[PDB]
Amino acid sequence: VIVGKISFCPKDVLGHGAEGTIVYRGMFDNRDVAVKRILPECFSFADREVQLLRESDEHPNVIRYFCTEKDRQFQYIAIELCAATLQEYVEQKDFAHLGLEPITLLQQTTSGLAHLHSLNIVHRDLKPHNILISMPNAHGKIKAMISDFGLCKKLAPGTEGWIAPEMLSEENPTYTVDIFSAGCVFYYVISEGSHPFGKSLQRQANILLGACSLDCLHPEKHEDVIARELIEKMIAMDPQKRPSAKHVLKHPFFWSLEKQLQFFQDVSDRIEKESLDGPIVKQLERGGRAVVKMDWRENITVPLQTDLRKFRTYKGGSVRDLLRAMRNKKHHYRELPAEVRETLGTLPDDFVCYFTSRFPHLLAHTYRAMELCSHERLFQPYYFHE
Amino acid sequence: VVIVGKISFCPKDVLGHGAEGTIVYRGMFDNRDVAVKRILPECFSFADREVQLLRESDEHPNVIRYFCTEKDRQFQYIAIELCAATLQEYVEQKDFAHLGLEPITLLQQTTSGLAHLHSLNIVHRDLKPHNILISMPNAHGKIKAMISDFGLCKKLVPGTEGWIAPEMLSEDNPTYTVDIFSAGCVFYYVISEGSHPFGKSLQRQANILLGACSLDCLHPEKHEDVIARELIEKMIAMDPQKRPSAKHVLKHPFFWSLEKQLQFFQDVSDRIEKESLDGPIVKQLERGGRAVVKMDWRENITVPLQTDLRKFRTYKGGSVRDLLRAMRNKKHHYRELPAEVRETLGTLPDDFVCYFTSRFPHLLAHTYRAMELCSHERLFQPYYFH
Ligand SMILES: Nc1ncnc2c1ncn2[C@@H]1O[C@H](COP(=O)(O)OP(=O)(O)O)[C@@H](O)[C@H]1O
Ligand SMILES: Nc1ncnc2c1ncn2[C@@H]1O[C@H](COP(=O)(O)OP(=O)(O)O)[C@@H](O)[C@H]1O
Ligand SMILES: [Mg+2]
Ligand SMILES: [Mg+2]
Repeated sequence: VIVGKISFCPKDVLGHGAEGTIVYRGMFDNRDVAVKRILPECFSFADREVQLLRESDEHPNVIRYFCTEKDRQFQYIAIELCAATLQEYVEQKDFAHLGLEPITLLQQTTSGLAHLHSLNIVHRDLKPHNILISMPNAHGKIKAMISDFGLCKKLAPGTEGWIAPEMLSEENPTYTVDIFSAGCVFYYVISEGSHPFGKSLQRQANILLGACSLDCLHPEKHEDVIARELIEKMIAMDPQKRPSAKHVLKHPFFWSLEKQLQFFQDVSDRIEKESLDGPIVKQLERGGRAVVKMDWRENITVPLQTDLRKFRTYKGGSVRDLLRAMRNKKHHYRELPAEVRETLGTLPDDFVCYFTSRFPHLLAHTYRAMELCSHERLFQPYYFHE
Repeated sequence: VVIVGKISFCPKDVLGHGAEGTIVYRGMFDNRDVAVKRILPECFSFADREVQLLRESDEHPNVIRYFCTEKDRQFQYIAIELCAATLQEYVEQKDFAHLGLEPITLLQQTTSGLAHLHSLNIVHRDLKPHNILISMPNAHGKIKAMISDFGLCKKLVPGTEGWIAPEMLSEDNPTYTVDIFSAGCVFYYVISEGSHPFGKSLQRQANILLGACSLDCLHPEKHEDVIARELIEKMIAMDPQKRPSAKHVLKHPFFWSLEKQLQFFQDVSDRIEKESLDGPIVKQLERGGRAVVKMDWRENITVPLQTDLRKFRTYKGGSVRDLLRAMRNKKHHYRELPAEVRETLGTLPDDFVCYFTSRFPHLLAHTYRAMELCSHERLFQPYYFH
């Protein structure tokens, strides 16, 4: 069959979508593409939205729509032919092979989700199937792409299991609905096949009555704590407390070891200080407590105990002074004894992991609370805020 | 003005939307207006060798009519009796009117059309409020009900979530039993003015897979609600083999008028005078109490009636048989009874039968089930079937 410029194979089916939709493997202009046939009485294409993207800067992780065309009964859309969807990346054998790690994948999808939003474009159907795995491009690498934006069902809403609770109270509505879905996807990737709600049949029902659950995340691991406090922030029943896409990118979830070590450093430099007794210092001491494991001077290694024993100065039941001690030993790292650098460092990876693995809640605890200074220039790398 | 002769239809005149892109319009077949359903061959297949079986035997008043099927390049069309609405609009649309017919005979009709299907060995597989239709005012004004959308097979999972029998999701080939289940849900759906047994939007199919069931609207002391409950909970039975056939449902006391029930009590009594008791049959209707009798039925009857049979006899009081026996006899000479006795009882045969039925809400239920040993017998053919 042909409509020109597409052009697809009658029985070369790629899969089946909702409301009769069907996707084939086709050609355009001479390259290989994917052809999605839609019933105009079911799905309404957003020309004014696809137009905005076309005329703005192109994003690596937001798929392209080469062109659209129609016949008597259908509307056709030519879309980059991808290898598979996120569901095959998560649930399938030893995949291929992969190419990108889960975390970078999450980041890419988020960047794209922030790109749409920057143009006032709500996907309102983000899910494992609308996140595509590109084909091995050139060097053999592979990245991920959001698709199926611009399409919107009618009647004369997204996919069950990834719909935001407010959607079902009653008509668009806002970007905050994409974040919820993203939140669910974040967990899906990390848990490697699990949904937070979580079994398909009663999934959307659990969403409505807030029946969350994040088992696969350990309550006392640094990595899992960071992720949990984010995912749950994103799947918040209350749309008002869900982070924007830009905020998610600025989350410690995506920070490297050296950046984690930098935030710890800046915070110390930031709190030295005022009353304690001070709106700020109180906040990071409010959680206390068990973050420090009662007394941090007791849970740090032996050689380090001897070193900072010379002062004085460092409370031990205080979070702030733990931060102060880390800064101190970071800055003076080169001047320390050989036995101290031999358990501490090296910098920056091993060093930060040294306090990170003994105090799982430290980073998380500090990031929250320190939001009081998110409007400050020093913390722009860490918060964004808008 | 689209034409696929013999079938014609004008788009824009859309009546509804179905699954997998299915569309329904107003149209014409011969000279009369029909409904046109346009299905995608990739989503729904039609069962011709079934719709013809119907064609052979004479039309059933309560089964929809299929006038003709034809195809074009890209679709498959079907012409059906243009009805007015679905069972949903009947129930949920408060201020519907007239409502022409009565809800219980609505349920009767539906079960009949159903029994007609199963006699031809046709399994519906998708019974629900959207597949039970309300015809338009026929001539004078009378309204009837019709089952529709039989002979439609979904191409990959039959039916609709929230009306599918449990044995069809464990998978490891449907029979008539699956329809009874759906009917059972619909029955309750109509009786309770729009509630579901399982029983709310999103999680009613999950609750079906674990055996939930909650018929809160049915009062355990109301004689009416007790009969409805015995039947309704036997239709939605988790075990299919414990669900009645469509024909059994028709013979059920749930449809019996007042005077027919009285004739059934009278029939039951006349039939047991008697074996011993000491008697297979009599032992049966005595088994369940006692509890049905309320320990002593002579104690739960009106005052002037106690006086009348205080000196008799004979009238055990802890006996079900003798409870029926006293009703029969007070009828067999109701004509001669005093004044204050005929008053508290009659008039016949309606208020008379309610006198005993409201004071013993498990009497009819208990008897009808205990007296099933004579299902085949010719006295009890108006009542049983088997
Ligand atoms: N651009 C594409 N490249 C390759 N496969 C695709 C593409 N778009 C869709 N598909 C395949 O077609 C299937 C149906 O897509 P769609 O009609 O959007 O429904 P859904 O995404 O809800 O499954 C998807 O599961 C996917 O595997
Ligand atoms: N013969 C008919 N007359 C009038 N309306 C109809 C008829 N058949 C179907 N419809 C309408 O079309 C809608 C969609 O029907 P269908 O595509 O079979 O899906 P479903 O039966 O699950 O709703 C129904 O809700 C019904 O209101
Ligand atoms: Mg897709
Ligand atoms: Mg219908």
